[PDB]
Amino acid sequence: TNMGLEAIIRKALMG
Amino acid sequence: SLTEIEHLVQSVCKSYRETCQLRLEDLLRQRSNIFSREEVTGYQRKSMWEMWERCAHHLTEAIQYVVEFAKRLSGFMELCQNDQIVLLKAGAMEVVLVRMCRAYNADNRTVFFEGKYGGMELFRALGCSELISSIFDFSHSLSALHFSEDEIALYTALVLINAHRPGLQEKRKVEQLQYNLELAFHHHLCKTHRQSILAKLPPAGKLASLCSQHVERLQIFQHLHPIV
Ligand SMILES: C[C@@H]1CC[C@@]2(OC1)O[C@H]1C[C@H]3[C@@H]4CC[C@H]5C[C@@H](O)CC[C@]5(C)[C@H]4C[C@@H](O)[C@]3(C)[C@H]1[C@@H]2C
Repeated sequence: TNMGLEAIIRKALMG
Repeated sequence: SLTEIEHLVQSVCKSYRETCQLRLEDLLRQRSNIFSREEVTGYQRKSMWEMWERCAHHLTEAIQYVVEFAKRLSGFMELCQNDQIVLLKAGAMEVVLVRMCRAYNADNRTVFFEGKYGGMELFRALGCSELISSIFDFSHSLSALHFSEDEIALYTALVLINAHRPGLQEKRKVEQLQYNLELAFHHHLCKTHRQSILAKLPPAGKLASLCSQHVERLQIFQHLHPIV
């Protein structure tokens, strides 16, 4: 549960 | 069927080959290309922020390529977005550090970093000698097991695809994906006589957390440092 990684991962999952 | 299990093994390997950033043969060919003392001193004289910024960009880039890996795995896109995010949050930095062993040379205790091989010394400006040492150790233990590409591709898939991560909405759908990979990995290990390797695997959860914490810290504090 780290919020930094979630942001990278969310951005990467699009497209 | 047997060929069906064989399909999934080669397809996980394909997905790994396509998303692993650098080819193993390139990495192996460049073992002789080592940073000079001068070049080591160049990295060491960088600011803590300069060096961290670079390494966090690399760590970030790595995580994105693990996402690309996950995207190509059989049933991953079919899970709800929440599950996709839960599996990758819990798993990706561990996958990154396992991938890292391929760029590690166990003969001279060096790693491929920005176009040349260098030792722990290169990373003095990070101010975390213990973390660097631990990561080199983990890499050393992994290299010793002399993974096939298949072993790494399948093992890293299993790092990601895990039905036990807190906060899944569709546990059953993850379980089927995990079982199918386990069945496939088990067959491959049996036929190669490699059943015992996964007993020998060094613990990776703690280390990955610390890498993840650092990544978070640099993004959190980026307005108190020069423009990226
Ligand atoms: C805390 C420190 C920060 C810097 C560093 O070590 C850990 O972070 C580590 C993360 C590594 C990458 C992980 C993914 C690998 C995929 C594999 O197919 C090919 C090599 C890749 C790209 C690795 C290269 C390596 O130099 C790294 C940037 C390490 C670096 C030395």
